[PDB]
Amino acid sequence: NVSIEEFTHFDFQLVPEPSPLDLVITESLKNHIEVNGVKSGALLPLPFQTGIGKTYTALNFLLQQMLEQVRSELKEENTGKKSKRLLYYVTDSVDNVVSAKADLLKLIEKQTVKGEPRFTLEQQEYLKAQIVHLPNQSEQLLQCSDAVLNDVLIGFNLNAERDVQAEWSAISGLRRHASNPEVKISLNRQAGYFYRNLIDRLQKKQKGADRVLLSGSLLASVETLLPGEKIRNGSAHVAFLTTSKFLKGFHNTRSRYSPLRDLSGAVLIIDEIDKQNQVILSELCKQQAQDLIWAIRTLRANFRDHQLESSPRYDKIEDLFEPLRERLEEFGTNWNLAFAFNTEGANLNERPVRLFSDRSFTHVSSATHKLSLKSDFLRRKNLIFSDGLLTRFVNEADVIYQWFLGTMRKAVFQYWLEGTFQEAVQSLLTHFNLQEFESAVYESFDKLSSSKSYHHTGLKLVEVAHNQGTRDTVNCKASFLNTSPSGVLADMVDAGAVILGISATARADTVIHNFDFKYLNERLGNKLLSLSREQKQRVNNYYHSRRNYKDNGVVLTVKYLNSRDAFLDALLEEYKPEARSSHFILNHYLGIAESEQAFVRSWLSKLLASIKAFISSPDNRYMLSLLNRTLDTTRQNINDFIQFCCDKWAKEFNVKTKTFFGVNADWMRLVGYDEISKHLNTELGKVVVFSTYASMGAGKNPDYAVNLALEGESLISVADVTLRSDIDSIYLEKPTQLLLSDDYSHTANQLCQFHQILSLQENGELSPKSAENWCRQQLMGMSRERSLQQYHQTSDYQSAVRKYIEQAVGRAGRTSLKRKQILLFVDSGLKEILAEESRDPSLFSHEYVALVNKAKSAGEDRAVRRLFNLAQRNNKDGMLSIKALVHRLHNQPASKSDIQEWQDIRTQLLRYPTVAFQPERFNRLYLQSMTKGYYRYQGNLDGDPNSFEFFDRVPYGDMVSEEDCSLATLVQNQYVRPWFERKGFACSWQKEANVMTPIMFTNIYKGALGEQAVEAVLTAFDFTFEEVPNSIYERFDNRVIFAGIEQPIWLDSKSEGYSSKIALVEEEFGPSKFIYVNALGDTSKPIRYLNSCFVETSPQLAKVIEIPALIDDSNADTNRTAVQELIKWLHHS
DNA sequence: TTTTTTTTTTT
Repeated sequence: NVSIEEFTHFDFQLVPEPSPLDLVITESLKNHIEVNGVKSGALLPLPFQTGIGKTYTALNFLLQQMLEQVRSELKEENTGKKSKRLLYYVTDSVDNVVSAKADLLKLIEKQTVKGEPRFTLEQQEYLKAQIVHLPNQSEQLLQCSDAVLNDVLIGFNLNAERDVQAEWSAISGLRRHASNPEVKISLNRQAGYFYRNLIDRLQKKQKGADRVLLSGSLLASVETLLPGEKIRNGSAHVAFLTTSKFLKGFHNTRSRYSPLRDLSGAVLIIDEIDKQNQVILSELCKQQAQDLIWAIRTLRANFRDHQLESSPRYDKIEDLFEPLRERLEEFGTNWNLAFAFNTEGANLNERPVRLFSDRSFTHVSSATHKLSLKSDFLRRKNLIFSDGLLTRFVNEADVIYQWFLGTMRKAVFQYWLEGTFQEAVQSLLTHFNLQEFESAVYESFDKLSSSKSYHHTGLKLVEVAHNQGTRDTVNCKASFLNTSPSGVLADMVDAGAVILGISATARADTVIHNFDFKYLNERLGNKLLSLSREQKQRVNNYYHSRRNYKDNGVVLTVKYLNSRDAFLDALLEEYKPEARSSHFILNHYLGIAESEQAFVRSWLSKLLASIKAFISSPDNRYMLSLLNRTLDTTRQNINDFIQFCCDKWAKEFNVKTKTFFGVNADWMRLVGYDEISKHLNTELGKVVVFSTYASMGAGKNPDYAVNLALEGESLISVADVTLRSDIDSIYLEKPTQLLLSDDYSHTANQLCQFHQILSLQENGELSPKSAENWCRQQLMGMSRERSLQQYHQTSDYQSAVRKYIEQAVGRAGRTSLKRKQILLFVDSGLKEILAEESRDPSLFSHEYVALVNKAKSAGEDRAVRRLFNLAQRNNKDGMLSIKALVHRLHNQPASKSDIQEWQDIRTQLLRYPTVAFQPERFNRLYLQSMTKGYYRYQGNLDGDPNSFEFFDRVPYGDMVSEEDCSLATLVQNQYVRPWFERKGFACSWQKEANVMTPIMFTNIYKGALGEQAVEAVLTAFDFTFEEVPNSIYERFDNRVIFAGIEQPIWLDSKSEGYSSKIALVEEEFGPSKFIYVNALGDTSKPIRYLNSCFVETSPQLAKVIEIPALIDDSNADTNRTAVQELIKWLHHS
């Protein structure tokens, strides 16, 4: 049993000669400390090519962090404030996790410095005990010996519980042979369930006072059965687990530990970082849907009178719930939640109603009519009938439900960091009689005045259908995405985790196959690290040193292959000489229907051309064909034709060619890939392998062991400082199914499909018009071929294509022994896409540089297109948000938050009409214009927000500029200017890129300017202004009180609607004197006196005075006559 | 119109 004292004389300053990659990581994490501070989290994308020491670099970094923990615990043992810093290595696949853990242990055992072993054997045994691996519960159980499990059963005294013994004995007997695959499946399921039950029980006995003292052999048994217990005990602090397991958490003897809730100080290495976007998304898609009607009715019913203890452990918690209770009661009153809900009229059973919302501005309903919601009081029910109100009810219910979950999170934190979590949740839920929401709270744990983004608002999909078993009651089954994977990653960085994301394509410019790095840059700022120009040059030099193709005479040959229908026809005729025609051959022997013949001829021609060019090559021996489909038994007819062509060219060129059709993932499971390696090692001749992009994923190592007898003189080492070799010829078909679509069960709601459309709209890849059309077509059912057609129009699609190609040649370049000639055969459809690659080539692989250079040899701005789309989106969001805010203000009473939002928006626009940088907390009041300080547009501000256009696409259109609001005239007034300078309002528009959107300029900025000018002039003339109260807010601008007059005065600053207004005001406040005034205009225009009906009358009988101009537009001079005559009219009261 | 194969974990 080793101990920490083994490193007492260990030299922590002796480290191996660091590679430039290690130096780059160390330097970048050093500047992180300087710029962001010690406690700050970070994200460091590392575009390292795999096969040039990526795994060694990551694991060596992991080993260094293990040493610094030992060093700290030696030097600071007397401090007592022990902080066992957690290190994680996560990746998507189980095989890569296990392989990396094995490689770390091997690195510990066999690392040397200066020719001497790095660690003594006791030191090695100490480090290897700090490392833990956390598989799924089934495999965790099946790893354990019967001795260990019997020990933990006896020590916790479950060895007397009949069900436990029966289940364990059944599992052991099943495990006794377990050779058959279905036996393995059954054993897996049984082991998972039994492990769940056993941990549930032992957590029970450890929770109560009957604490079993773990020590020695029993302690080791538990630590083997529960590897997470070592982390809780402080005995281990390095974990190897998958992304799915990381998101779900792992058990110890107390409870389940969620790494996401305790990310402060953690260092997290994520292999294939961009792949984890899709994995995290798949985990977020799997949440359980919830009926909103039932949820809101339960919340309203239980919060009506149930209350908590009023003890010191519940301080300030009821105050967290007080707003939610008020909202629940008002909601239940407005929508009459005493009654249940049902549909009326149109056959709901014929087709259910589906509603989609992004919670901000993209709303789509499957019903062709606008469904409304009526509370019948005779038939006491709420009826959903087709004449909207149903979407309003659903949106409000969703808001209240999410509010309840967020308030529960806040109450859990107020109650307290993670051992207290379960107790807090159970105490709060049991005090309120809300135990039915326990699972929802457990899963859920992980506005114009704010930063708005899809990535932290997500989406909602609501399905309205009849309840199960009833034909007269309807439920609202809602499934949510509360955040995108980018939001989760940014949350981890903000929680304090240092994330080291390693992938050759870590910064691919796609939001479908990678995180949104525009959003991550906005949200993390400079906590999103980036290796610099000099660092990238050093890494490029290091990669060149290890892959010196040019000095060693290795030649990369790239050929783009078009379709070869004539040559394919010749081969087809030779394959079946007695058949009449080639199309007949395809239709009959190959099985290609006439509809698919044009495509199958298109792709089989290029593949066979590549194979012929490979076999005709003299000394190449290893060809990998990467297609989109597996050539297996389901395509056996096509294989035979390919096999015939291979045999023909083998006879013609006198080289035997072994073909490996259908190397599937399950094939590589049952029949290992080393069969190809063994054949290349022992048999003379060429090899052709037929795989797919999805089959040859990360971690599949395709190199083979070199046998110098068979290789000839073709191989040559390219490394400067030095036997295996790799692929020498590759065929790259154009990747096809590039929208994420998992076929299995949890994707039945198509939530992952709306996520992609909303991500593309967020990025600026789609206009809001296209995004909303695509969302509508998705809701009403959509062919994958049509969704894929929609996706193909983006530039995100092309970035994803290049990402797929860049990894294919990266995974096949894993050794330093190369042929004198490497053949790259590319589908011609990739030539246009690869020609458009324009990023910095410093970290590209040599094969990818060759592909791009060949594509460019035969030869639209994306940021501009993004600017147009984002201008439209920022306008549309402001357009819909203002209408909702105005609607809520006009629904009296107006809540405090709505008034605060209105004033905050107006104040922000007044102080900052333009901003130099992209704002954080008011980002969607503005748009980034192509011309600084001004822009043009064209669209109906009262009409459709999708039908807006913008910069030079509309050269003759309405201008948004400082001139068009006459701000310069406004400030030249002698009274307005001191008011503006004291209030901090802008006297002029800065020439900046971000200018306010057309909706803000027309509907808010101009009105705020007018109101501020009026209040500026009148305040200098003994007028006192009071706040309009919430009963009739936004009907009139200001309460006015003048010295010597006690009749209440009402102000409007810019006829039957106005009649409704003046009646509504005088109903509450009695007769009052009203002012209608425009701040700017012609002072020579006569002043009007109107009655309650806006009819001209005598000044003494008039109730409303209309001043056509308060300040002269010609020279900013105050209309003194108007003010004096208004004062005289006030004195006539 | 475009034209598929892969995966983890708890339940």
